[PDB]
Amino acid sequence: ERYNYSKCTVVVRIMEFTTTLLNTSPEGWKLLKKDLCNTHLMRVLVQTLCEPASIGFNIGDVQVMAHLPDVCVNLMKALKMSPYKDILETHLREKITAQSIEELCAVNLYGPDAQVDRSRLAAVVSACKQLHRAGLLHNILPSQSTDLHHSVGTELLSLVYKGIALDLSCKQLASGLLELAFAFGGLCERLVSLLLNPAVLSTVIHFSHGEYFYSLFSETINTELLKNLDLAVLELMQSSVDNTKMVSAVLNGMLDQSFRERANQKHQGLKLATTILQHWKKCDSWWAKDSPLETKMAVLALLAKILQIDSSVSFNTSHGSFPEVFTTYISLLADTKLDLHLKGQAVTLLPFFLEELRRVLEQLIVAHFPMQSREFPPGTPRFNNYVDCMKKFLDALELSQSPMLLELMTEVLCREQQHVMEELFQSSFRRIARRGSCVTQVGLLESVYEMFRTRQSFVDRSLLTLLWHCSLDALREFFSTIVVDAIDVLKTFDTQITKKMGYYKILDVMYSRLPNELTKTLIKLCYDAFTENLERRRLYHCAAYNCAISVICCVFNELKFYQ
Amino acid sequence: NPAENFRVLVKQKKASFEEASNQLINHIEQFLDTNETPYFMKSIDCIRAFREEAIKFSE
Amino acid sequence: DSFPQYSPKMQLVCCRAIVKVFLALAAKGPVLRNCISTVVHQGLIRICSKPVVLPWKVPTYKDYVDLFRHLLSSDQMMDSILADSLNHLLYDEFVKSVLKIVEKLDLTLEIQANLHPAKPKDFSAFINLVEFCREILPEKQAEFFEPWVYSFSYELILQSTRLPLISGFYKLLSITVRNAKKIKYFEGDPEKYSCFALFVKFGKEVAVKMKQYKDELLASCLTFLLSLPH
Repeated sequence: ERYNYSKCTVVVRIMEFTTTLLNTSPEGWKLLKKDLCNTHLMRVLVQTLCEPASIGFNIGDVQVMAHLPDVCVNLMKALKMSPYKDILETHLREKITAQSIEELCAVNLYGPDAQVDRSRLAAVVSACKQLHRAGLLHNILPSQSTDLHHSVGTELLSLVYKGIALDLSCKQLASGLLELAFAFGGLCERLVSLLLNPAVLSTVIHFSHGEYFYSLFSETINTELLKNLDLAVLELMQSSVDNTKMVSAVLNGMLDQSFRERANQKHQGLKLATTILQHWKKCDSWWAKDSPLETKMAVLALLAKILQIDSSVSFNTSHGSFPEVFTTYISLLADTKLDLHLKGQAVTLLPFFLEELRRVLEQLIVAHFPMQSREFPPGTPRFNNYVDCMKKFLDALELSQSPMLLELMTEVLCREQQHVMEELFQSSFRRIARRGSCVTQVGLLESVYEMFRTRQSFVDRSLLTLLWHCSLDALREFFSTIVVDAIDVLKTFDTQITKKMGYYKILDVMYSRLPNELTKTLIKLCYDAFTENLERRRLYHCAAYNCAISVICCVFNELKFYQ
Repeated sequence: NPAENFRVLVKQKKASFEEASNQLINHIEQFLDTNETPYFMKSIDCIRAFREEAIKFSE
Repeated sequence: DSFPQYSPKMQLVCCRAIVKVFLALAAKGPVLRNCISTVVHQGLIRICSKPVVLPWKVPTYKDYVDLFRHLLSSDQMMDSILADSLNHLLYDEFVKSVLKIVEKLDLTLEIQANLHPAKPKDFSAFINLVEFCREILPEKQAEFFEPWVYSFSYELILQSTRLPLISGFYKLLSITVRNAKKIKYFEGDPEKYSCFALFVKFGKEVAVKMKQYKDELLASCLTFLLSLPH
């Protein structure tokens, strides 16, 4: 063991120095490499790199072997910038010229039958991938007679097909030959074509095979196949008329992969998703009464993943394909044959974005329930759809918290008391009032004011949260905004007094928060309104004096309230 | 939405169903506080359906 | 996630239902594999996501191992269902999940001979998985691990090279050597001799490096070692 340690130490030192002899001494001093003359290195270190069984065995299995791949690539590139690149290419050619695979296609896989053959296969796989990383993709390779190297794909397909009617060791060996296939460029289109295998399984169960062969290494296979960004994907979506499970699967694979590959650049995946988004309308056998309802929510979900992955601002307005896919979404909205649940998932994607949008909003929200949900008993499937749907609406708006959606939703709940689960409604209101920019919150306030025109239940079902959890900058600036909007509005009769109550309930809190120059004027302008001493009269007294209690908070809080 | 509920109820059991009559009364009148005409058109459509359903069998 | 916080009665009902649905999805091969992979992966994510405290309410790791025991002892229902392998698949996919998740661990840290854990959440995940597997590993043999132990020892030695600050390495490898000498991986295959040499080199180098280590670590280091077979 110590002797092999010394051997390997010498080997690494001398081979690093050999790289330098190519690198630190370029073609100008390649004659110093000629001092190696015969360079038994060319015939022994190649063995060592392809098989550490040639430095002994590299027993101990330490950092040096993990260093072997990158420094082997280093040495091979140094040879490439050295005149001996052809010499070493020939050397490895007698070391191997795809001779091994011609028989190692029959290593009796799918079980612990013979594995040392698989061990040597993995070693040569590693050597081939080092060559690939050292630019020796097809140079050292005796490239396929065809332009595409079937010599991996078709054998892998046949074995993975027959040898089941599994082994994770065989799985990682298949992965290794997969990277070998990846070293063969241009195969991507062939992999696309073949991977659409309708060949059903043969046993209890029967299902097409190529899909599952992909799924085995789904992520790596997607990584290979999507180097062809969309051309292969375009070819697929030509053929995706019947099968989407394959294409949807590979979509989500690279979708969550663009997520993972955000550390370097997600804009690669962003470009890919945007491009295929453009390349949507070239196949539209879906999203209408032309695909399975299953497939309809499937494309729904895929587009949802796209919308999440790209910035929502990207194609919330016409940015290219935003018209096409946006209109598809609009169709899906009009595609009202959904289950109310499915309609809720359709809703989830609305905050991604112009009046036409609001118009479809109303024409959709109408078709759920006229005014009441208690008319639909609890536990009825319709009721459960209703409650999940209002949950979806609450969260989607909470995301968007646009004044429009907000008012639409309030009008929806402004039908019956506690029929859209107003507790969660107001909780979302608390969560959005704290949320949103001051300008956004104030615009929400303008919306609630205008919809203020029982004639009081409107504001009464959506006010405390705005009055309380919006920041006292939006709140203060809206106070300044509606100073006059309240001064004027100071001044059959049921509607009038409902409006008066709304004024009570708006004005009290905005006083109680903070106090410009119309102070005493406004103080009189409110007390006179209170000052008076059917049940609307009791409501008058209570509301007016509560507002008076408010207007005591910062002024006339001491004593002697100008009697 | 329950409009068609009681509509199919009356046109399956073939009775005047003054209870369903009051149900559709609720369905149509629910506009006093509401200025949203879409409710009004939906409700008039459903009550036209119930008008011809009254025409149908016995009411 | 709902399984914890249960009393034993409905907790047992839940585990029985879990094994029943596991068999049901097992009937669907591709569904079996994809479903089990995903659920075990994410469940382990949640379990290791459990935080702890320096020495209804927060759920505990302590219960799910009992579910795994039921997994290993769930014949009483699968026989009846098949009337109108199990632990094989359980052990397999558990190994897959636990190893794939160990691979994730990013364990940056500093000293500020002090120590500054820069990935404390990763530390919590690691300790959670250590505790759970130690509640898990001891029963089952290397029957569906012995092929794995090679790559295991390998990658655990690797992580030691990265960070030689994990008592879990020879924790798993303590139960591993237990199972190996239980099956006598030693016989005086190339994997056999190579993996023997792995044991030898790893044990020797840690046995000399021990001098650098401290309490609750160097003690874990010596326990870590002494498990190593004759």
